[PDB]
Amino acid sequence: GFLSGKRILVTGVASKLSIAYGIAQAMHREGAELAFTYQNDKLKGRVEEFAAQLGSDIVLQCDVAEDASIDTMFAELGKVWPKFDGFVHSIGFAPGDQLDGDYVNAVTREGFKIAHDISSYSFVAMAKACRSMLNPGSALLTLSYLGAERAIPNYNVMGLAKASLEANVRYMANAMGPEGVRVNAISAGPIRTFRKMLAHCEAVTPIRRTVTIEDVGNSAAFLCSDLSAGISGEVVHVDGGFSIAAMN
Amino acid sequence: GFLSGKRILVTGVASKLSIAYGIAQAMHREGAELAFTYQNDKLKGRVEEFAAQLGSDIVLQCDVAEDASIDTMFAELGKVWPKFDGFVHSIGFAPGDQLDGDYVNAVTREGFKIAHDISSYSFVAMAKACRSMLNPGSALLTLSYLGAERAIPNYNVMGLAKASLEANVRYMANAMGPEGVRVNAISAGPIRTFRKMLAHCEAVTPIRRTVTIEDVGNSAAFLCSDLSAGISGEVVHVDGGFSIAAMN
Amino acid sequence: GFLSGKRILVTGVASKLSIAYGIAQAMHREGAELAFTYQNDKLKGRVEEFAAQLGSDIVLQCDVAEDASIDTMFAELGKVWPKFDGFVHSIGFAPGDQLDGDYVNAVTREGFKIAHDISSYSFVAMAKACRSMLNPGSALLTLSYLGAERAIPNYNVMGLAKASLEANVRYMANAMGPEGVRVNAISAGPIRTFRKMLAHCEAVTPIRRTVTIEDVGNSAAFLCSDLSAGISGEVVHVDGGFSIAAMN
Amino acid sequence: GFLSGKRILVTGVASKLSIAYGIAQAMHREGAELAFTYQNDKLKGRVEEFAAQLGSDIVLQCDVAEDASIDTMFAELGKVWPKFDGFVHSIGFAPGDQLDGDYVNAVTREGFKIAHDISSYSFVAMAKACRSMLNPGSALLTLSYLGAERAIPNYNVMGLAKASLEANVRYMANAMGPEGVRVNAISAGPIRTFRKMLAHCEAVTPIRRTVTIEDVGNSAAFLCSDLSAGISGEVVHVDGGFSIAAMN
Ligand SMILES: NC(=O)c1ccc[n+]([C@@H]2O[C@H](COP(=O)([O-])OP(=O)(O)OC[C@H]3O[C@@H](n4cnc5c(N)ncnc54)[C@H](O)[C@@H]3O)[C@@H](O)[C@H]2O)c1
Ligand SMILES: NC(=O)c1ccc[n+]([C@@H]2O[C@H](COP(=O)([O-])OP(=O)(O)OC[C@H]3O[C@@H](n4cnc5c(N)ncnc54)[C@H](O)[C@@H]3O)[C@@H](O)[C@H]2O)c1
Ligand SMILES: NC(=O)c1ccc[n+]([C@@H]2O[C@H](COP(=O)([O-])OP(=O)(O)OC[C@H]3O[C@@H](n4cnc5c(N)ncnc54)[C@H](O)[C@@H]3O)[C@@H](O)[C@H]2O)c1
Ligand SMILES: NC(=O)c1ccc[n+]([C@@H]2O[C@H](COP(=O)([O-])OP(=O)(O)OC[C@H]3O[C@@H](n4cnc5c(N)ncnc54)[C@H](O)[C@@H]3O)[C@@H](O)[C@H]2O)c1
Repeated sequence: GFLSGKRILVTGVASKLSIAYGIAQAMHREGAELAFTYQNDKLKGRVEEFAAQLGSDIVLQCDVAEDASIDTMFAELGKVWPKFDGFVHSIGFAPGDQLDGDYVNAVTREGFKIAHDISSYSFVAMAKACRSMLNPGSALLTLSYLGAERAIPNYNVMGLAKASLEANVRYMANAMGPEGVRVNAISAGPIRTFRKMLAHCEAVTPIRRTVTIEDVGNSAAFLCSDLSAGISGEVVHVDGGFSIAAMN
Repeated sequence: GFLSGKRILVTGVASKLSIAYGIAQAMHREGAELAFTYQNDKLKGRVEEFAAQLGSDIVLQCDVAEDASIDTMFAELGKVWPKFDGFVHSIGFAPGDQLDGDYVNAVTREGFKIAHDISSYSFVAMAKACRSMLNPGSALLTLSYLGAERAIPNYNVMGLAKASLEANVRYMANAMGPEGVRVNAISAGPIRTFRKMLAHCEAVTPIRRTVTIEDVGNSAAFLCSDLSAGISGEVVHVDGGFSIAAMN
Repeated sequence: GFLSGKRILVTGVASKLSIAYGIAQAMHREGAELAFTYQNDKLKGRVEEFAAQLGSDIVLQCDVAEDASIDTMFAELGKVWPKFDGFVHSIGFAPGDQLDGDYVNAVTREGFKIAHDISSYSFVAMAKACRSMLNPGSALLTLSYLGAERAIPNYNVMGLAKASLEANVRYMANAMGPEGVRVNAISAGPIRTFRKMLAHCEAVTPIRRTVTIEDVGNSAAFLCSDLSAGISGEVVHVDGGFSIAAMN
Repeated sequence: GFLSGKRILVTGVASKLSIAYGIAQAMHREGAELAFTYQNDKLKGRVEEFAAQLGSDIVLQCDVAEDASIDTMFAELGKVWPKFDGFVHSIGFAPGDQLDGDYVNAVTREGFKIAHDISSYSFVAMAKACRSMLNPGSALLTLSYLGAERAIPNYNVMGLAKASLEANVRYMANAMGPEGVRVNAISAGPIRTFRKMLAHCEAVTPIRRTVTIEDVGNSAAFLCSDLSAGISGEVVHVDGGFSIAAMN
């Protein structure tokens, strides 16, 4: 495929519905050699299976809240992949309490801190830890959501974390571009990984249907291939034109 | 390729350096059946050659300033392609006088009128004329430039025409999305189709080089394939991250 | 008031409901000396009567569709205001059939030409005709609408013209800054100058209410006073936060 | 003045050069009654002396890094202003080493945590602590910078925090609108509160000059007065049009 000859690390695969899962399927399909990570033991075995399917037996543990964990994982990965071509950052989180009800009432210093640390900082923490291992022409990818650009009910602090992550994409792209590395994001429309949210999106979205992990996977597979060589620091909307419409 | 089974019309191919040329090369490479148009006789024979190379002997005349010319061309095209899957709108123009020196002094009512008619209206004029001939899953594509979002010296009225064209993309996408048609644009970085402009871009661009018709072609080939099924109404920047940087 | 010493030309007063009307009162209240224009024989009386109430007796005819009408009006104005400090451009028009139903079917080459000419080109045309009459410290202001950034049902081709207009604001600001002129736009929320539109807006609007011609007028007075000396080429949203919200 | 009747809290006054300082004078000039805060023992004297010159004797300590410090300060304020009409948030900080050199190498998990906490979270933290003390018609204002939208050399992690901050502005506006509170930000151009930066800016800036704390103060006074009743969740650019220009 258009990813033949590329070595790509994929984080965040927690189930067959996970966006990261849809992305690995498509990159594999296009011939990329894959490697996966898992947040903790409770998910290992399970992530080892997905990897076997995509011709990969590279399954490493990594918690992004810890630098030591990130470095340790890239050390292992380094054993089988002294060099590689980028990674898919598909990690997101905020304390349950943070995402419901009035934003100003829900947000807490700690809530803000964790959501920004896990959802935004982990992206450059990861680039930071593997920077000398990336080949020229490598590409990094992360996932955002429209809640970064607009105020969406309940999305609350996760919206500030995503605005931060989107800016992280421009700064990472600007600093890593000179050594042949591109960095972008995909702002996905809602995907079940609410039933109302999804109903709504569907009727108001230009393409008249919510997008899928397959739709996102192909966009990610392309954004991490040399096909998108002229694109860096971009937040591509793969939400069927939802954000560009109004009052449908 | 990822365009096998798609029938795509390509306008604006005026030479081997034309963006439209770079786009046809890539769509052909990916297996799309192509068809070309030419503004006038002075370019026919020449455009008939490019077409033969890309396995196409469908070369039709079409001046977008005339509805009759657009309808007549789609009538011919209809003879060999009763249905097809979209087109690449790679047309741009403004009276020479309009693009140099102070904007407020250069712009003229006529200058404004022509630049907006040829660069922006011709895009939906074309969708309008072939709308019943598009298959489900079709995709339309046009080309814009950063001058639509920011005030660039000398670009003058062409910048208002491109802002118009970018908005045209959202409205066309919003109206045609329900019948399975997506519409997007690619805002390309500067491409020689100045020597200073290009010098500058190159040093300040994240990827440290100006983009190419090949880089744009692959992005266009992807945006017109089902790979980008979840993307509509978007202006993708294929300028190496130039617009997202500042003061490099 | 903060506009004392300021001589500003105001266009587009058609009724006490008119946005240009709320703007003229606001500016008058803050001490500006005003001059008015009226499009034709039908509006002359209404405009003369308002100019009188606002303490003005400069009531000049002007059809921005015509360069000659623009020059003649400014020659008239210059006999009483050899120099003045800017003008409000509150003009808008698209042929009746352009604004209802599917965008691509409603739009036509002529409907497009006129919407852009009247709604966008007329702004810089006026700036051209009076460029040498503006004191440094002058400010030009126009009015746009969210339809310029999102695809809004039925706004159709007016969305494209507004987009062309907002770019005009950027190019005119960049061109005229060196001589002490600022150029901005207010992107106002909908105002009854639909019943459902206004009904939808009010509940999903951050400030929980549609904006009034008093809100737009006060922001207009600000954007044309020395208070906004540091703001130029900006599109200020005065829609109660409507556009920065989503899925409310 | 247009702020008579208004009681506003101003944070971040550190010197006569301070932006919060130009803002306090401007607001004072327009008739606002002010209250001030100072971060620590080192700034208390300077702040007391300015409060005196601006006719105020409410000078309270507050370290936004601490929730308790925020509550205590508002309990102090409430004894003299049971209700007031908003506050200016002009606070910013990132550890010394964060702002120079390559972005990815300079950033660290701690430098990131602190920049976001102090520069972004503190805004809503203050809004939390005093939410019930705001009269309807209140306005909250903060200060951002273009580094939030473009990747700007050396601004590094502060760009991510500002981005998080501007989204905060949107989420706080959407949350507090229903109770009559507006929330906005001024994205100011650079001010000496570098010599080359300022040198570059001035020549490529539309208004041909860097902005002053008087320009930012007048726009601040406006954004916190009833004059801006129709503006909420907006990021107003007060940079002389710098950001809407390119390749100047
Ligand atoms: N589902 C949607 O509607 C949607 C839409 C747009 C964007 N996104 C974004 O896509 C990304 C993936 O989300 P998803 O919908 O696939 O959900 P998901 O639960 O399937 O995947 C997210 C991953 O977060 C990982 N994670 C959490 N904390 C971690 C830590 N401390 N260390 C390492 N890994 C950790 C988990 O292992 C998990 O697999 C997120 O950034 C999310 O914000 C989701
Ligand atoms: N070259 C750059 O630096 C650059 C960068 C970004 C975007 N673009 C855009 O890409 C598009 C293609 O430009 P290009 O650089 O390939 O130049 P080009 O000259 O190679 O192609 C543009 C085409 O305009 C066509 N044209 C003009 N009037 C026409 C009419 N009345 N009817 C039918 N066709 C007509 C010509 O046939 C010509 O081939 C334009 O819209 C341009 O604005 C160019
Ligand atoms: N009403 C709203 O809800 C709303 C919302 C957002 C933006 N706007 C914008 O504000 C501006 C004013 O609109 P309005 O609602 O006050 O409408 P309006 O009908 O009250 O006034 C607009 C004016 O356009 C003038 N005009 C039209 N063609 C002209 C020509 N050829 N020459 C000279 N004058 C001409 C008319 O005399 C008229 O008074 C427009 O640009 C509009 O797009 C209106
Ligand atoms: N100076 C510029 O060119 C410029 C340009 C654009 C935006 N800004 C923004 O304007 C705001 C003001 O910056 P400035 O240039 O006036 O700098 P400044 O040093 O004059 O003032 C900022 C204030 O931050 C306060 N502060 C820091 N940590 C604090 C804490 N933990 N608790 C309480 N107070 C604390 C300090 O007392 C200080 O007075 C910032 O948010 C900055 O990012 C400045």
